[PDB]
Amino acid sequence: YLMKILTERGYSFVTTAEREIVRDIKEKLCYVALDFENEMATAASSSSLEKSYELPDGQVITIGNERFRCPETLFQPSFIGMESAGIHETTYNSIMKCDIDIRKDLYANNVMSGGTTMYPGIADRMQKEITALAPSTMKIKIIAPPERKYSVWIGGSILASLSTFQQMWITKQEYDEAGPSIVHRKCF
Amino acid sequence: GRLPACVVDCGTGYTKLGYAGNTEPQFIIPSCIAIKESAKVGDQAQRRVMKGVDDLDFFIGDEAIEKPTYATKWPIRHGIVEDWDLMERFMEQVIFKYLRAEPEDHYFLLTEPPLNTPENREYTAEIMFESFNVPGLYIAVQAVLALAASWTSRQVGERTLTGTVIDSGDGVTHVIPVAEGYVIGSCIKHIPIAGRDITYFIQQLLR
Ligand SMILES: Nc1ncnc2c1ncn2[C@@H]1O[C@H](COP(=O)(O)OP(=O)(O)O)[C@@H](O)[C@H]1O
Ligand SMILES: [Mg+2]
Repeated sequence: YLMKILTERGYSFVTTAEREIVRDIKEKLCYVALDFENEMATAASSSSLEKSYELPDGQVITIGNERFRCPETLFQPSFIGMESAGIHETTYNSIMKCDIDIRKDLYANNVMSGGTTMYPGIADRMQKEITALAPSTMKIKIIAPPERKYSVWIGGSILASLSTFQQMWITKQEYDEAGPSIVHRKCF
Repeated sequence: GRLPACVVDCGTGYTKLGYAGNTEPQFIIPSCIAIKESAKVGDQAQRRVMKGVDDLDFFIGDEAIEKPTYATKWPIRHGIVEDWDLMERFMEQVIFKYLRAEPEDHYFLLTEPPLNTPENREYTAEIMFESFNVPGLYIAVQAVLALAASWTSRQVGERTLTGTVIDSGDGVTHVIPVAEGYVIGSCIKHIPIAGRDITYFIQQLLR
């Protein structure tokens, strides 16, 4: 989507090398917007939001509304044409499908991880959206550790270090015996 | 009309089974044992703890191979055994279903590899005397049984006690000499390679 919009601005990128270039650009100069309409209006007064990036060839590209447009696709999947809902709606549906009593605990604890959730202000927007959707009688807290990129690896290392897990492994005697249908039964 | 005793030759591979005073081991089945285990994760503080009667909900023998929803888990590994609860379950299943012998009025002889540690024999004997309440028990190395069976080769009437036996096994093959009934204790060696790792190599090359 970022490539498609960068085309609408006037900059074209098709091949995979420019795909990596745009990936870096997004990694460096993208952020989420608390209010979409207010940000668009302030963009109408485009004198303090535009930023410049230096390409390998030396060309300079000026990026304005695209900084806070592409991340909004997460909350508005309709931009790409997908008939689904945003992350906030999906999390609300998942928590609602759970039992009533555990809903309080789930609201009180919301862990997030992955490389797509490092955009500044994402936690605040998610908190605001969840509180607006959820009843306004309790407290909703968002926890955003600054090392969520490698959280999965750290958890795997800690789990491996656990003494009790030294026996849950799957050995080769196992496989000597049957097609790996054994991965599922167990080891899950 | 005294009842015959019971003869069992347990081991890593196909476990021989049958009664004494007979010329053919009636039952020869693998050591494969089923269990209703699945995927819990808490498996080192409650190995199984099957609720209700699900604990005994497991098959045994050749019928246990064709059950594709449990786990085929061999209890024995070249003599030494890690968990012996499966062994006890197999023993009760065999004695009741297959042999149909009452332990309190029968004598059981068991065979173990020569390298079996004293602890395993002591604890299995304790388990037998406690649960099965067998009036009598006896455990001996399998070499002498092989020597006695070897008499049938030729000239049974001609007593020949001397010799030596190199027996095979699913995970062990041992060497034991006999000197007119009395074997030598220090002249015994244990070979780890056996008829199982051979098949492992075969399949590894074939793959
Ligand atoms: N005719 C055969 N040809 C090749 N291998 C055999 C043959 N019969 C048995 N075996 C092998 O010998 C092993 C069984 O030997 P055995 O001593 O009866 O097991 P255990 O040690 O439990 O008594 C099997 O694993 C099998 O692979
Ligand atoms: Mg053997």
